[PDB]
Amino acid sequence: SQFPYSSAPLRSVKEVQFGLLSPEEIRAISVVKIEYPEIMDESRQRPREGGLNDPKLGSIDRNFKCQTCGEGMAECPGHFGHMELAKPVFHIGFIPKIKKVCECICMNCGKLLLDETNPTMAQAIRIRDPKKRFNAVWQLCKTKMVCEADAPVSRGGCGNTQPVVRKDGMKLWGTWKKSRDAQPERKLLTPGEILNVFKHISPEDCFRLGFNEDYARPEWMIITVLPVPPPQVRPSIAMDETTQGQDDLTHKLSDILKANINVQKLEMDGSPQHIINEVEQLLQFHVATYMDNDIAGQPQALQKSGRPVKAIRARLKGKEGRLRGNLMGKRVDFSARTVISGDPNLELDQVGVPISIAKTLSYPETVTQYNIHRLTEYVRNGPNEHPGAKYVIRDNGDRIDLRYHKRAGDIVLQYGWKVERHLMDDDPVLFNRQPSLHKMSMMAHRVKVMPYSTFRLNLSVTSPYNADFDGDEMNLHVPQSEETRAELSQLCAVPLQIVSPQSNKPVMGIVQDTLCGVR
Amino acid sequence: GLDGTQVERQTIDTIPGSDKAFHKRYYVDLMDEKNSIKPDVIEYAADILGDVELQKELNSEYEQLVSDRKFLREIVFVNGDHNWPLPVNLRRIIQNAQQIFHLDRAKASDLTIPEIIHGVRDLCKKLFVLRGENELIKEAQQNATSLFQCLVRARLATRRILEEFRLNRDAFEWVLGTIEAQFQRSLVHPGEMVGVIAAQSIGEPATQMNVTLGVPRLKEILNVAKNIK
Amino acid sequence: FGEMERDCMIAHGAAGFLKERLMEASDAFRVHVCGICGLMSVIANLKKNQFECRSCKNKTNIYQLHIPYAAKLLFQELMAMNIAPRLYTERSG
Amino acid sequence: VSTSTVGARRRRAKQQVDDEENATLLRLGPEFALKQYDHDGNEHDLIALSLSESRLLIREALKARSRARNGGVIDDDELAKVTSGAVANGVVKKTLDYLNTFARFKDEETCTAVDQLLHLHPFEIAQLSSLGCEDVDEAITLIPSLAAKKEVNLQRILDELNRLEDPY
Amino acid sequence: DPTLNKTVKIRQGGYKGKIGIVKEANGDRFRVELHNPNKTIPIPCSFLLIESTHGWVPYED
Amino acid sequence: ELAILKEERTTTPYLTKYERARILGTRALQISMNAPVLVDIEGETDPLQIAMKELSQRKIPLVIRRYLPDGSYEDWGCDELIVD
Amino acid sequence: MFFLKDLSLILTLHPSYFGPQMNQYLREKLLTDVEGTCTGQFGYIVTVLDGMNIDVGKGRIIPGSGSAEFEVKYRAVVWKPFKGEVVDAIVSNVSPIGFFADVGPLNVFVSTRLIPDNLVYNPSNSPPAYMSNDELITKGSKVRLKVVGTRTDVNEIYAIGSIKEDFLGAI
Amino acid sequence: LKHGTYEKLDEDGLIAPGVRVSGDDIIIGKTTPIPPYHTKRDASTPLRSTENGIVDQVLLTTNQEGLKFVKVRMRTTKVPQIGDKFAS
Amino acid sequence: EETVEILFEAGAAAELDDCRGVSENVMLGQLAPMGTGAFDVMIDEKLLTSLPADYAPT
RNA sequence: UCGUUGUUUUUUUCUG
Ligand SMILES: [Mg+2]
Ligand SMILES: [Zn+2]
Ligand SMILES: [Zn+2]
Ligand SMILES: [Zn+2]
Repeated sequence: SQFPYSSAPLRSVKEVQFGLLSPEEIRAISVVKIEYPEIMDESRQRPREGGLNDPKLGSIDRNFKCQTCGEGMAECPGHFGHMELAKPVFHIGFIPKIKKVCECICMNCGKLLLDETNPTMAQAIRIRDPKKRFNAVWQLCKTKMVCEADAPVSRGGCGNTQPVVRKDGMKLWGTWKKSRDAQPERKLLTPGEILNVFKHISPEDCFRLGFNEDYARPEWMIITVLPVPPPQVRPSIAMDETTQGQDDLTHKLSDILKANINVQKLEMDGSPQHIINEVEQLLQFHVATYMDNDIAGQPQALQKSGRPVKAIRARLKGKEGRLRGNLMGKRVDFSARTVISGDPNLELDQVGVPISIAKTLSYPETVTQYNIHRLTEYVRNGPNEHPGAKYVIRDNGDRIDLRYHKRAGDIVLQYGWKVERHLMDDDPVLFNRQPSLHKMSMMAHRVKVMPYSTFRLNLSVTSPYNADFDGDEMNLHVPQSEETRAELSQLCAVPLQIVSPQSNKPVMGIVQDTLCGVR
Repeated sequence: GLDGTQVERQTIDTIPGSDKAFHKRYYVDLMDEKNSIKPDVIEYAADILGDVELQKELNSEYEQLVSDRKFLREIVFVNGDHNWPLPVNLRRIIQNAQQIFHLDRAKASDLTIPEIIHGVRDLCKKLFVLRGENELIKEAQQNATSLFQCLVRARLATRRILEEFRLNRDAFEWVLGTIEAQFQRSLVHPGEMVGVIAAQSIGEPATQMNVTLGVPRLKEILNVAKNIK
Repeated sequence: FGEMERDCMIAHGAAGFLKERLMEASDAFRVHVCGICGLMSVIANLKKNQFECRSCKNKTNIYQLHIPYAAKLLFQELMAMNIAPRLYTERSG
Repeated sequence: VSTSTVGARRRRAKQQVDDEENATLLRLGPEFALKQYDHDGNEHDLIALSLSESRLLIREALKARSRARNGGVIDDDELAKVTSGAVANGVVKKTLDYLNTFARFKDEETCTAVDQLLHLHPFEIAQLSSLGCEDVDEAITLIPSLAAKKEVNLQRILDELNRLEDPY
Repeated sequence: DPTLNKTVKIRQGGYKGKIGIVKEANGDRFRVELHNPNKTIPIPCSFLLIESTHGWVPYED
Repeated sequence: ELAILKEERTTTPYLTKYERARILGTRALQISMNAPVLVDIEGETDPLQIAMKELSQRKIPLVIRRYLPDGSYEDWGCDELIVD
Repeated sequence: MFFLKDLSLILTLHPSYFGPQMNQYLREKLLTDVEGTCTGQFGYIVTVLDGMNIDVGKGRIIPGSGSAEFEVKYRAVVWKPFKGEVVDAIVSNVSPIGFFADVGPLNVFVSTRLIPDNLVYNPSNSPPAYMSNDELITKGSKVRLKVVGTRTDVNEIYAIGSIKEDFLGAI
Repeated sequence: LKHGTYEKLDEDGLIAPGVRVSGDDIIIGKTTPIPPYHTKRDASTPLRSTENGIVDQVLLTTNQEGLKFVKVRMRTTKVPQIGDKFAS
Repeated sequence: EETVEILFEAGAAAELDDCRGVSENVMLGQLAPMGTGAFDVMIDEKLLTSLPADYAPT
């Protein structure tokens, strides 16, 4: 409802397909090329196009509408931008997998070290699971020390003894034992070299290795074009009002851009194979850090403050991360927290709500013939008087703030409209105590507005909450629809939780003074 | 298929007790009147005596009870414990029946034995848990309610009904109806996220707490430690 | 609305309440997707009522979704992470 | 907004040239495949109808709908006014006039005769039914999809279509 | 209403003879905070004594 | 194909609590936003009370579609489900 | 050449329209809103088959909105050109850059470079028309042209006719 | 500018002691010049929306750097009531 | 656990998630297949035909 | 003249 209309049909997701991003697709979806490292045009507003703050990416300020989609803060989801890397670089997360893939295939012919002739692999291919099949294939291929030139009818092999490779941090060392004994001429497997190797792999080995032609194509495990997230993903913090600081991602992206430009400038002049090496390793380092900043056995990139950087992996992991910080759990609206107090004169499922909270929280209500008069009375009562309403919502979603509407007498409700009345008697409202060990730790009560500023409970229902009136606090979550009210009333009503499925016994009972009195 | 909030600790009558006691309590006799149903409590006492079809029906019932006793005492509860959670109180249902119809006094019942046996047996075949006609479905249905049916037979025995309870016809019929309804009300509901419920019910007690026992033992079990302490 | 609260709500099986309590009373959002690539790159201009997935050159197979804004954000890192989670409103098996 | 009957069709790594609609080379797109499936999944063959039989079906359906609307109680315009909407009315009148002014068969009996004559890929046969030519030479010259098929039988079918040609 | 943010007293009601200052004046009902406790109260426009150049003036500004 | 014919419907005939809650919520929502009322009302203004009153009479035009684990499904009319 | 196909539409009924003959209400709404709509995948939606026995199935209730979502499947016949297909045409008007030709619902443009040379524009002839050897083109006159460019504009396709090839012009 | 009201502010940008205040009441008016008229932006210090009291004593002086340095001390009385906490 | 590791493995293997779990639909803010969301509600017309004649939709 | 926005980052001592 609150969303503006769209002609596109609305549906619900059903399947999420993973996979890597092909460079050509990256280019296709990007709307601009990011080349200039300095974010700001001339320190006089209108940041420079071609830089990290390109307005086509998406507007982040209210008064500017996105040059690409034409929407404001409401809808503009941020529009990617690509960036071309001069030199192919490893993708940090896929180093061990790339190592295993290289082991399983040839260095020159670029095919599996073995054919289907071997019965072990002949069976291994049949395994439907890509991951287990890959595990078996690696077990059966890492043994072969040499890529044979002849079928174990030439197999098309290279004949070169397949090198033994041992990972070293950000770099890969391949060890060859050349023809009885020779000097081991190991060397650093360059990302571009392996990329060119992978480009020649046929679909047969691809699928045999558990990969996919359309979605997971192995050479895509090496970075060539780095997409650039819009400003939304990396918004500009405001240390104090006017002065806005650069999010760590902004610094990291600008640094990678500078380094990439720098590599592009070595080839045109004296590049004595040692400036090239260190500089490209530096570029690899910033790329890896911007992708993850917790690599074992290596020092950690830092800001000039000395604090370690905020890599995306760090963002996602941890309790504070997205999954456990804003996806499963999230701070919600229409709640309240306060102190509790016993009150023997409340029925079991009732609950005392301080009047101020009742006046503050609100539950939308639709306008009908059965309530038109009552709702109109509420509206006349104003938001500062209880009972009374706070907002009126039109059929099209237009809101009315009754605080600033001096002309409330000039309002006549229309059927189908929605009124956010105060939290009135008999309403069903959830009620929780943290921690919520077991499902009895949170039930739905019936509201009964009372003065003073504490929630009130029937002394019996503490038992399930394991709560005492010595300063404990409990939360109150209000529904915001009619169905939700139905579920709360029918599934989470306190009376329906009297018997606990844990031990098929009653959970609440007579406690404290009532018990010692009845005895 | 029983929801965790619809069971109670009841005693299965047939499990404990000596062979002599079981015989004396459940076994009917028509040839020896010293071991036959008391006449006053039944209006048709004279009719029953010296009959055979009644005798064969009641021998079948007693055989079913003996089979139940042997089955439970050998297979299910070897130690002999006879108190186990099960759905539907029977004591409470019976005493509700008694109060409702004022079954006090020594009024002779008007309830024929074949009525009793046929009603009980029919009830045993109506406690639906799975509704399907597949051979496998029927076998599973029979397997599921086996213990509960054993209990029902242990309770609604002819001697017990006609002496200790003295139900009339209406009371017995209402009891059967109530048993059916209560059982059908005591099943798990499709969609119940029983997994989370089990998780919470198992975790919560641990919070309230030469071999090692307690939290360390539970932690060892959960991780499947190969070499426990 | 911590995790354990989510689990408690599941326990009672109050699905719709959990759904709205994590969308409507919190960071709701709407987006558009291309039904071919299954990405979120559709160029939508509502007042121009025009849409396009440039990579697919598509202008008719377009769907919109209602998802938590944090979900959109996570997907945006993941694309920025060189991983493409494609969303399809249909099952293929 | 308007739905289809074919599902999936996600992105594919290996593309094809067989997309842009072509009658000569028979690239009809994925929406007119060789053997399609209907709403309920019953195997249904592709259907293409000549101008005359399309006119017959359109006219009969439109008049049936007009009768149903009118509750118990024929020309293109009066068969075009049944439709509602200015744009819908215009398009239906124009297409009905096209059917009238190019349908090679008009009445029920002539259409029945030609259909029985006609009743291998359905497209060529349907286009042959819709396309009338004086001789085999012209039929092949205007239709490049049947120049070489090792089974001609165009001359007799063309002569039949000619003999059923109504006087003008 | 340009008559906001001016000290106003009350003449009839339960808070008779108390000082205060107008806060919101949407119309026909003035919400004037009370100086003695930490609370605000509403009161119609007819039950207010307005501070002015001379003494206290009823609602005739 | 996916639907199961009325004669072999095997699921429990009763009405599960979850079905009860969903039906009540849906009906109340519908009524509360200008929908027809299939039964008379005497003095009750709340849509949800109206919903339970309607259910108690077995007068609800809703068909529950139960999805079996495989994917096949059967459908029950709210008029034919035994409500406790 | 026309196609007969099975087509379906998605309907979202407000609950205020909950009554016995909602089926017929949806049927007539579909009839009203289906015709005259053109798409690049199917084309000119002109007619509907079985306008009285549409099988709407069973509607699905949308949660969170309460509206009834209907998968209205049906059968309809519609038309759309394809390049490499030859069908006669009817001219409608005349312009310097190519005489407009209305092939039924659509209109045909002709390039200035895909027209016979012996045929020239003569506004003096009354009514205006083009002349040639034993060939005369006028509104409502059967003219053969080939359409090989199909650039659908989502709302109305753009077709171009050429009369510069053999056995092309007016029969 | 802040949604509250500035009326209790003096002409010198401060609020005098002995006056009453409340939530969303701007007790200090500070304006920052906008980097290039209408080149000024607020830097006020509104009172916490959930606190009320009586301005008690305003302290005005110069910081280490000679810039004007202010401090405002509001006071109020807390009446014991329901919900409070006590302990022997 | 080990979120980024799982995501990397899935991306490498192009794993497909059917969105028939609980946590999935929770993330995507969809009615989970459970509790009140373990079925679907279809509006019938066979029974609604029984409405009196003046109940016909406009 | 509706409209009308207010930081992050850590660390700390606390509450149940
Ligand atoms: Mg406590
Ligand atoms: Zn934008
Ligand atoms: Zn090789
Ligand atoms: Zn796309």
